[PDB]
Amino acid sequence: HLLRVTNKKLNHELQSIVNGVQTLMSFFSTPETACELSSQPIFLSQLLL
Amino acid sequence: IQYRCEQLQEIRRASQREVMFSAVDPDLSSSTFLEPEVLRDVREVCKLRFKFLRSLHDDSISSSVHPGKEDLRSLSHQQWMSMAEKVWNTHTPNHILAALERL
Amino acid sequence: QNIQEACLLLDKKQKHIQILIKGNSSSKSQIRRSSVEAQKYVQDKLLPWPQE
Repeated sequence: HLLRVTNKKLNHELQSIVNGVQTLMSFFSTPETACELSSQPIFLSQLLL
Repeated sequence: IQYRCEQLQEIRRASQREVMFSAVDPDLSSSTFLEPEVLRDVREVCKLRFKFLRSLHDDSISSSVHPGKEDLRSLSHQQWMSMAEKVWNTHTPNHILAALERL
Repeated sequence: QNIQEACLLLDKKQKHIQILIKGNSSSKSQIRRSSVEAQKYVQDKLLPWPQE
Protein backbone atom coordinates (compact mmCIF):
# COMPACT_ATOMS: atom_id res chain seq x y z
CA HIS A 1 0.00 0.00 0.00
CA LEU A 2 2.96 2.33 0.88
CA LEU A 3 4.61 1.65 -2.49
CA ARG A 4 1.25 2.36 -4.27
CA VAL A 5 1.14 5.81 -2.55
CA THR A 6 4.68 6.51 -3.36
CA ASN A 7 4.05 5.45 -6.95
CA LYS A 8 1.11 8.01 -7.19
CA LYS A 9 3.37 10.66 -5.77
CA LEU A 10 6.11 9.92 -8.26
CA ASN A 11 3.53 9.96 -11.22
CA HIS A 12 2.23 13.30 -9.95
CA GLU A 13 5.68 14.80 -9.77
CA LEU A 14 6.55 13.52 -13.27
CA GLN A 15 3.26 15.10 -14.61
CA SER A 16 4.02 18.33 -12.76
CA ILE A 17 7.36 18.50 -14.47
CA VAL A 18 5.66 17.88 -17.90
CA ASN A 19 3.03 20.57 -17.19
CA GLY A 20 5.63 22.90 -15.82
CA VAL A 21 7.85 22.59 -18.92
CA GLN A 22 4.82 22.99 -21.31
CA THR A 23 3.86 26.16 -19.50
CA LEU A 24 7.38 27.37 -19.63
CA MET A 25 7.55 26.70 -23.45
CA SER A 26 4.26 28.59 -24.06
CA PHE A 27 6.17 31.74 -23.24
CA PHE A 28 8.57 31.17 -26.18
CA SER A 29 5.92 30.36 -28.94
CA THR A 30 5.41 33.38 -31.37
CA PRO A 31 1.62 33.79 -31.95
CA GLU A 32 1.72 33.34 -35.85
CA THR A 33 -1.89 34.68 -36.31
CA ALA A 34 -2.00 38.53 -35.89
CA CYS A 35 -5.49 38.09 -34.66
CA GLU A 36 -4.98 36.90 -31.21
CA LEU A 37 -4.77 40.32 -29.37
CA SER A 38 -4.00 38.52 -26.15
CA SER A 39 -0.48 37.27 -26.30
CA GLN A 40 1.71 40.30 -25.58
CA PRO A 41 5.32 39.54 -26.72
CA ILE A 42 7.69 38.93 -23.76
CA PHE A 43 10.96 38.65 -25.76
CA LEU A 44 12.67 41.56 -27.64
CA SER A 45 13.49 39.05 -30.41
CA GLN A 46 9.69 38.47 -30.61
CA LEU A 47 10.51 41.78 -32.49
CA LEU A 48 8.31 44.94 -32.19
CA LEU A 49 11.01 46.65 -34.36
CA ILE B 1 10.78 25.05 -13.32
CA GLN B 2 7.87 26.68 -11.38
CA TYR B 3 10.20 29.40 -10.24
CA ARG B 4 11.09 30.21 -13.83
CA CYS B 5 7.49 30.26 -15.09
CA GLU B 6 6.58 32.63 -12.29
CA GLN B 7 9.32 34.97 -13.34
CA LEU B 8 8.18 35.00 -17.06
CA GLN B 9 4.52 35.42 -16.05
CA GLU B 10 5.51 38.48 -14.08
CA ILE B 11 7.19 39.91 -17.20
CA ARG B 12 4.05 39.19 -19.31
CA ARG B 13 1.86 40.94 -16.81
CA ALA B 14 4.16 43.95 -16.80
CA SER B 15 4.08 44.02 -20.63
CA GLN B 16 0.25 44.18 -20.80
CA ARG B 17 -0.86 47.46 -22.50
CA GLU B 18 1.23 49.67 -20.17
CA VAL B 19 3.04 53.09 -20.54
CA MET B 20 0.91 56.19 -21.46
CA PHE B 21 3.25 58.32 -23.56
CA SER B 22 1.80 61.85 -23.50
CA ALA B 23 2.67 63.78 -26.61
CA VAL B 24 4.70 66.45 -24.98
CA ASP B 25 3.36 69.45 -26.91
CA PRO B 26 6.69 71.12 -26.87
CA ASP B 27 5.06 74.64 -26.26
CA LEU B 28 3.32 73.55 -23.22
CA SER B 29 6.16 74.05 -20.89
CA SER B 30 4.29 74.18 -17.61
CA SER B 31 2.24 71.10 -17.00
CA THR B 32 4.45 69.15 -14.61
CA PHE B 33 3.23 66.07 -16.20
CA LEU B 34 5.40 63.27 -14.74
CA GLU B 35 7.33 61.28 -17.64
CA PRO B 36 6.80 57.62 -17.39
CA GLU B 37 9.72 55.92 -15.68
CA VAL B 38 10.46 53.81 -18.75
CA LEU B 39 10.73 56.85 -20.94
CA ARG B 40 13.01 58.71 -18.48
CA ASP B 41 15.29 55.62 -18.06
CA VAL B 42 15.52 54.98 -21.78
CA ARG B 43 16.17 58.61 -22.59
CA GLU B 44 18.80 58.90 -19.90
CA VAL B 45 20.46 55.71 -21.18
CA CYS B 46 20.42 57.06 -24.68
CA LYS B 47 21.65 60.57 -23.62
CA LEU B 48 24.44 59.05 -21.61
CA ARG B 49 25.55 57.08 -24.59
CA PHE B 50 25.20 60.19 -26.90
CA LYS B 51 27.37 62.34 -24.61
CA PHE B 52 29.91 59.58 -24.61
CA LEU B 53 29.89 59.31 -28.41
CA ARG B 54 30.03 63.10 -28.69
CA SER B 55 33.05 63.14 -26.43
CA LEU B 56 34.74 60.62 -28.72
CA HIS B 57 33.74 62.75 -31.66
CA ASP B 58 35.12 66.05 -30.20
CA ASP B 59 38.34 64.31 -29.38
CA SER B 60 38.72 62.86 -32.79
CA ILE B 61 38.25 66.25 -34.21
CA SER B 62 40.57 68.14 -31.58
CA SER B 63 43.73 65.52 -32.25
CA SER B 64 44.70 66.13 -28.46
CA VAL B 65 45.24 62.53 -27.28
CA HIS B 66 45.74 63.36 -23.61
CA PRO B 67 47.44 60.26 -22.11
CA GLY B 68 45.10 59.01 -19.31
CA LYS B 69 41.85 59.58 -21.10
CA GLU B 70 41.45 55.93 -21.97
CA ASP B 71 40.91 54.93 -18.25
CA LEU B 72 38.17 57.46 -18.00
CA ARG B 73 36.62 56.26 -21.32
CA SER B 74 36.44 52.76 -20.23
CA LEU B 75 34.81 53.74 -17.03
CA SER B 76 32.25 55.86 -18.87
CA HIS B 77 31.63 53.04 -21.29
CA GLN B 78 31.14 50.63 -18.32
CA GLN B 79 28.87 53.03 -16.64
CA TRP B 80 26.65 53.11 -19.74
CA MET B 81 26.76 49.36 -20.10
CA SER B 82 25.56 49.01 -16.46
CA MET B 83 22.87 51.56 -17.00
CA ALA B 84 21.78 49.93 -20.26
CA GLU B 85 21.67 46.61 -18.53
CA LYS B 86 19.66 48.00 -15.67
CA VAL B 87 17.16 49.46 -18.18
CA TRP B 88 16.64 46.01 -19.73
CA ASN B 89 16.28 44.41 -16.25
CA THR B 90 13.85 46.93 -14.85
CA HIS B 91 11.46 47.45 -17.81
CA THR B 92 9.70 45.25 -20.32
CA PRO B 93 11.10 45.14 -23.84
CA ASN B 94 7.73 46.24 -25.15
CA HIS B 95 7.82 49.44 -23.08
CA ILE B 96 11.50 50.13 -24.01
CA LEU B 97 10.83 49.93 -27.70
CA ALA B 98 7.71 52.06 -27.22
CA ALA B 99 9.90 54.59 -25.48
CA LEU B 100 12.39 54.50 -28.32
CA GLU B 101 9.54 55.09 -30.83
CA ARG B 102 8.46 58.14 -28.99
CA LEU B 103 12.03 59.42 -28.73
CA GLN C 1 45.31 80.38 -42.00
CA ASN C 2 42.26 80.37 -39.93
CA ILE C 3 40.08 79.95 -43.00
CA GLN C 4 42.23 77.04 -44.12
CA GLU C 5 42.24 75.49 -40.69
CA ALA C 6 38.60 75.90 -40.53
CA CYS C 7 38.21 74.28 -43.94
CA LEU C 8 40.16 71.27 -42.59
CA LEU C 9 38.01 71.09 -39.61
CA LEU C 10 34.90 71.13 -41.79
CA ASP C 11 36.43 68.33 -43.82
CA LYS C 12 37.11 66.26 -40.65
CA LYS C 13 33.65 66.77 -39.44
CA GLN C 14 32.42 65.83 -42.85
CA LYS C 15 34.30 62.58 -42.65
CA HIS C 16 32.83 61.75 -39.31
CA ILE C 17 29.40 62.42 -40.68
CA GLN C 18 30.10 59.98 -43.53
CA ILE C 19 31.31 57.41 -40.93
CA LEU C 20 28.25 57.79 -38.74
CA ILE C 21 26.00 57.44 -41.73
CA LYS C 22 27.65 54.19 -42.63
CA GLY C 23 27.80 53.17 -39.02
CA ASN C 24 24.06 53.67 -38.48
CA SER C 25 23.19 51.81 -41.69
CA SER C 26 25.30 48.89 -40.52
CA SER C 27 23.78 48.93 -37.05
CA LYS C 28 20.32 48.75 -38.52
CA SER C 29 21.29 45.58 -40.51
CA GLN C 30 22.91 44.15 -37.48
CA ILE C 31 19.78 44.71 -35.34
CA ARG C 32 17.81 42.74 -38.01
CA ARG C 33 20.39 39.96 -37.94
CA SER C 34 20.56 39.87 -34.19
CA SER C 35 16.75 39.59 -34.03
CA VAL C 36 16.78 36.65 -36.48
CA GLU C 37 19.51 34.86 -34.43
CA ALA C 38 17.47 34.91 -31.15
CA GLN C 39 14.36 33.61 -32.89
CA LYS C 40 16.32 30.90 -34.60
CA TYR C 41 17.77 29.79 -31.20
CA VAL C 42 14.30 29.50 -29.64
CA GLN C 43 12.94 27.50 -32.60
CA ASP C 44 15.95 25.16 -33.00
CA LYS C 45 17.12 24.61 -29.45
CA LEU C 46 14.30 25.35 -26.84
CA LEU C 47 11.00 24.42 -28.48
CA PRO C 48 11.99 20.78 -29.11
CA TRP C 49 12.63 19.99 -25.26
CA PRO C 50 8.97 19.49 -24.14
CA GLN C 51 8.67 16.44 -26.45
CA GLU C 52 11.81 14.82 -25.02
